[PDB]
Amino acid sequence: PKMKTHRGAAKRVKRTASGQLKRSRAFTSHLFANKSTKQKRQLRKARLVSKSDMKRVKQLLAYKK
Amino acid sequence: KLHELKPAEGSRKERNRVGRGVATGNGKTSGRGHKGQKARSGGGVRPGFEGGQLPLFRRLPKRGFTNINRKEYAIVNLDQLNKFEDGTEVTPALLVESGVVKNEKSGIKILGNGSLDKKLTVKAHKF
Amino acid sequence: ENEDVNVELSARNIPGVQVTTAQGLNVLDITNADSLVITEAAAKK
RNA sequence: GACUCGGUGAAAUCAUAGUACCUGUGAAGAUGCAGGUUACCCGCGACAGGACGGAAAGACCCCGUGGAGCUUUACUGUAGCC
RNA sequence: GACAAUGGUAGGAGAGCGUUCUAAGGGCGUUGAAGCAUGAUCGUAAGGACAUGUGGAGCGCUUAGAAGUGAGAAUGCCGGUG
RNA sequence: GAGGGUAGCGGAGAAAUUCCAAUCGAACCUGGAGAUAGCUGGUUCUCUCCGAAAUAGCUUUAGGGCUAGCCUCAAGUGAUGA
RNA sequence: ACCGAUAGUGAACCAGUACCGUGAGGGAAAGGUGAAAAGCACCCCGGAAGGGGAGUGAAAUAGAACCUGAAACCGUGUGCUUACAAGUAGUCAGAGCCCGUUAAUGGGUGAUGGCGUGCCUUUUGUAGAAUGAACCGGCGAGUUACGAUUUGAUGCAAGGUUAAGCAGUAAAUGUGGAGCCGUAGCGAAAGCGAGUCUGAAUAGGGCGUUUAGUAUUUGGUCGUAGACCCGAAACCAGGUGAU
RNA sequence: AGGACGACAUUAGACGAAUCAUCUGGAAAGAUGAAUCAAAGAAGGUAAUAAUCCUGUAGUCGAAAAUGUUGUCUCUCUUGA
Ligand SMILES: [Mg+2]
Ligand SMILES: [Mg+2]
Ligand SMILES: [Mg+2]
Ligand SMILES: [Mg+2]
Ligand SMILES: [Mg+2]
Ligand SMILES: [Mg+2]
Ligand SMILES: [Mg+2]
Ligand SMILES: [Mg+2]
Ligand SMILES: [Mg+2]
Ligand SMILES: [Mg+2]
Ligand SMILES: [Mg+2]
Ligand SMILES: [Mg+2]
Ligand SMILES: [Mg+2]
Ligand SMILES: [Mg+2]
Ligand SMILES: [Mg+2]
Ligand SMILES: [Mg+2]
Ligand SMILES: [Mg+2]
Ligand SMILES: [Mg+2]
Ligand SMILES: [Mg+2]
Ligand SMILES: [Mg+2]
Ligand SMILES: [Mg+2]
Ligand SMILES: [Mg+2]
Ligand SMILES: [Mg+2]
Ligand SMILES: [Mg+2]
Ligand SMILES: [Mg+2]
Ligand SMILES: [Mg+2]
Ligand SMILES: [Mg+2]
Ligand SMILES: [Mn+2]
Ligand SMILES: [Mn+2]
Ligand SMILES: [Mn+2]
Ligand SMILES: [Mn+2]
Ligand SMILES: [Mn+2]
Ligand SMILES: [Mn+2]
Ligand SMILES: [Mn+2]
Ligand SMILES: [Mn+2]
Ligand SMILES: [Mn+2]
Ligand SMILES: [Mn+2]
Ligand SMILES: [Mn+2]
Ligand SMILES: [Mn+2]
Ligand SMILES: [Mn+2]
Ligand SMILES: [Mn+2]
Ligand SMILES: [Mn+2]
Ligand SMILES: [Mn+2]
Ligand SMILES: [Mn+2]
Ligand SMILES: [Mn+2]
Ligand SMILES: [Mn+2]
Ligand SMILES: [Mn+2]
Ligand SMILES: [Mn+2]
Ligand SMILES: [Mn+2]
Ligand SMILES: [Mn+2]
Ligand SMILES: [Mn+2]
Ligand SMILES: [Mn+2]
Ligand SMILES: [Mn+2]
Ligand SMILES: [Mn+2]
Ligand SMILES: [Mn+2]
Ligand SMILES: [Mn+2]
Ligand SMILES: [Mn+2]
Ligand SMILES: [Mn+2]
Ligand SMILES: [Mn+2]
Ligand SMILES: [Mn+2]
Ligand SMILES: [Mn+2]
Ligand SMILES: [Mn+2]
Ligand SMILES: [Mn+2]
Ligand SMILES: [Mn+2]
Ligand SMILES: [Mn+2]
Ligand SMILES: [Mn+2]
Ligand SMILES: [Mn+2]
Ligand SMILES: [Mn+2]
Ligand SMILES: [Mn+2]
Ligand SMILES: [Mn+2]
Ligand SMILES: [Mn+2]
Ligand SMILES: [Mn+2]
Ligand SMILES: [Mn+2]
Ligand SMILES: [Mn+2]
Ligand SMILES: [Mn+2]
Ligand SMILES: [Mn+2]
Ligand SMILES: [Mn+2]
Ligand SMILES: [Mn+2]
Ligand SMILES: [Mn+2]
Ligand SMILES: [Mn+2]
Ligand SMILES: [Mn+2]
Repeated sequence: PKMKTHRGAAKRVKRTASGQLKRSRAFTSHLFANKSTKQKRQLRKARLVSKSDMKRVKQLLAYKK
Repeated sequence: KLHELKPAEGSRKERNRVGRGVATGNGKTSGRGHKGQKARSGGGVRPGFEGGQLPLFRRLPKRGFTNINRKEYAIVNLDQLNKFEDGTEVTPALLVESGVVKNEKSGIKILGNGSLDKKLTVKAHKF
Repeated sequence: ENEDVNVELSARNIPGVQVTTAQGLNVLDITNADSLVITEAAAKK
């Protein structure tokens, strides 16, 4: 059987790069006005899946790009 | 030489047989070295993802073909029985420059930085 | 032309298009009609 | 009944066994370790201190995001009824 | 030729021994195959030969391929016998 | 006594969780079935080189797990290490 | 390149049979004389069984519970040794006695001296009085498929490569270029493009540019499968039972 | 929408090629010395391992009947743009 793609992650990954998974970022939903405007503006810009986690999540997005 | 064969050196290695004597006769020692030992790959005991999701996907997406077209000294195009594009959904012609020959390009949606050079040696545009 | 099926040894005979790596390795000699050898030379290129 | 003879002839257990005691030692209660003490080799009839004796993967206690049975103003439901 | 390194559980890496089947090559075998028994034999190990007795059909060697490929423990299963 | 009836989400019970073919807080048999078992037990040839950890962080987590840390193998960097 | 009598069907043999249960239902064990029955006329001890001869046979030291006939276990004979000694049974040292080999600084035994608490598991730590095994034999656990990733090997290379399907001898191979991956990336997207995104910005900053892939395959590992093996108390579904 | 003619097939079967001597031995197919066949050197059997000893194999014929099976007549049915 073909490995299934964890489509719940794929709805939040975006591959591209030279193999790196792109981003999406936390605390970005609701409940503002407790984060700083500094925290607010900076969590807006996106950052990759970490080396240590790509070690763990490597299998699920095997079909992304 | 059918009785004195030999595989290419470097291919082929004797597979590892665990559990067959005391040059290793095991795997781990307790916990999940139980048969069909779990942990989901992912399921690290608290979220893992659960952190944002950004999505869509729609329709129309072209198929690129960069100006590395050192073809003939002229002639028309889209003819890709020639060894260039294949599996095309459209055909944009992009850059990475070297319009070293003069010809007449033809495909749908040409890139401006490209077509500035294609038309600066022989002129060429189409749908 | 192969009612030599029944010779001890030496009893593979096939068109130069049914040719296989076994014989040609197995067999320690090989004998060829021309045109047969031409038909190989055509395809091999 | 046991016990002696004739007849017939099991079993639970059992790592291998040439299987002493003291004071110690040590997974902190030793036939088997140390240091002494004691003891010729092999039966039989007896007795139960020890072999943490045999028997049953501790019913107590805890644990497992085990089970089942039971209760209710636990939740979610449903046979039925107004 | 000197000179260094070489304790080791989980565990990583490496090189190998043997078992059955296949392929090709090259062989042994009723003037006695496998198996079994015995030996004071050889190799760093897994392991390999040789001699004799037994036995009365078969079997090895080289190279490569493939595996139901290696047992001392599971209150393991089955048999036999303590 | 003889012939009968009530059957397991059921039956019977002068009532004890009592009986339903020699253990009934829910009979037996066959199937789903290799239920599931973060638990215990077991896991078979040899030599050679290296060689841990029992900590941190989070965890309906606490004898389980994930990432880090420490092991190995391989590439690479190339004095950054002591 | 499936088993070869504990394997392979439960069943190589008169197996759904002995056997067990009221029933539904569960369910074994057990193959092999020899080329040929020539299956031991005859004498002998014995009621017989069984046996010594004589015989058939290449062989019965193949004689029927019959090819081979391991080990545990049981016995007969006996070369060295043993009744003042405290012993995980060996190891190292070693006289005496007996023997004579795959002939090699030999073999058997062993007065006596030194040393010395089995193995497995599990453990911070087990001689452990924690667990397991009466012994001997056989059987008995990391597999395969399909995906993923990585390494190694080989072919081509800015390309690489086929799937079904036809053809073929259940091949190899010929065919088949739908298809997949690669040559371009960036953005949620419209989209622009060696650059794009955010941005008001031709500031800065993210990802990318400067060049190598791809197909098969040995190995490692993961995923899907029972997925290394054995083990529940239980749950559901159909049935079978008030002797 | 049901039945009359002769090809093949299924269900019994037949033909089918070519070896001798010796040594060992209980027995020859083994070894060895000379041969032969082959559209047949697949396999099993025979006192040990056999292309030439037997059953066979390649190959060739073969069916009273019975089904099955079709080519083709008939057979129906036909009005077609
Ligand atoms: Mg994209
Ligand atoms: Mg992030
Ligand atoms: Mg032929
Ligand atoms: Mg009395
Ligand atoms: Mg024992
Ligand atoms: Mg005593
Ligand atoms: Mg009780
Ligand atoms: Mg209690
Ligand atoms: Mg509890
Ligand atoms: Mg003889
Ligand atoms: Mg009761
Ligand atoms: Mg019953
Ligand atoms: Mg029950
Ligand atoms: Mg701790
Ligand atoms: Mg410490
Ligand atoms: Mg008589
Ligand atoms: Mg025999
Ligand atoms: Mg014996
Ligand atoms: Mg403890
Ligand atoms: Mg013990
Ligand atoms: Mg190149
Ligand atoms: Mg930029
Ligand atoms: Mg940049
Ligand atoms: Mg039910
Ligand atoms: Mg003879
Ligand atoms: Mg001859
Ligand atoms: Mg024979
Ligand atoms: Mn999806
Ligand atoms: Mn997501
Ligand atoms: Mn929002
Ligand atoms: Mn804050
Ligand atoms: Mn290996
Ligand atoms: Mn264990
Ligand atoms: Mn573990
Ligand atoms: Mn495991
Ligand atoms: Mn399991
Ligand atoms: Mn008596
Ligand atoms: Mn100790
Ligand atoms: Mn003490
Ligand atoms: Mn007594
Ligand atoms: Mn008493
Ligand atoms: Mn317990
Ligand atoms: Mn070492
Ligand atoms: Mn050292
Ligand atoms: Mn290890
Ligand atoms: Mn390894
Ligand atoms: Mn040989
Ligand atoms: Mn064999
Ligand atoms: Mn096995
Ligand atoms: Mn038994
Ligand atoms: Mn009552
Ligand atoms: Mn009862
Ligand atoms: Mn199921
Ligand atoms: Mn189970
Ligand atoms: Mn070391
Ligand atoms: Mn632990
Ligand atoms: Mn290095
Ligand atoms: Mn420095
Ligand atoms: Mn047997
Ligand atoms: Mn009965
Ligand atoms: Mn017979
Ligand atoms: Mn008699
Ligand atoms: Mn005779
Ligand atoms: Mn017997
Ligand atoms: Mn016998
Ligand atoms: Mn004395
Ligand atoms: Mn004495
Ligand atoms: Mn003492
Ligand atoms: Mn001693
Ligand atoms: Mn001592
Ligand atoms: Mn072990
Ligand atoms: Mn004890
Ligand atoms: Mn225990
Ligand atoms: Mn025990
Ligand atoms: Mn055993
Ligand atoms: Mn892992
Ligand atoms: Mn696995
Ligand atoms: Mn004939
Ligand atoms: Mn003939
Ligand atoms: Mn003859
Ligand atoms: Mn024929």
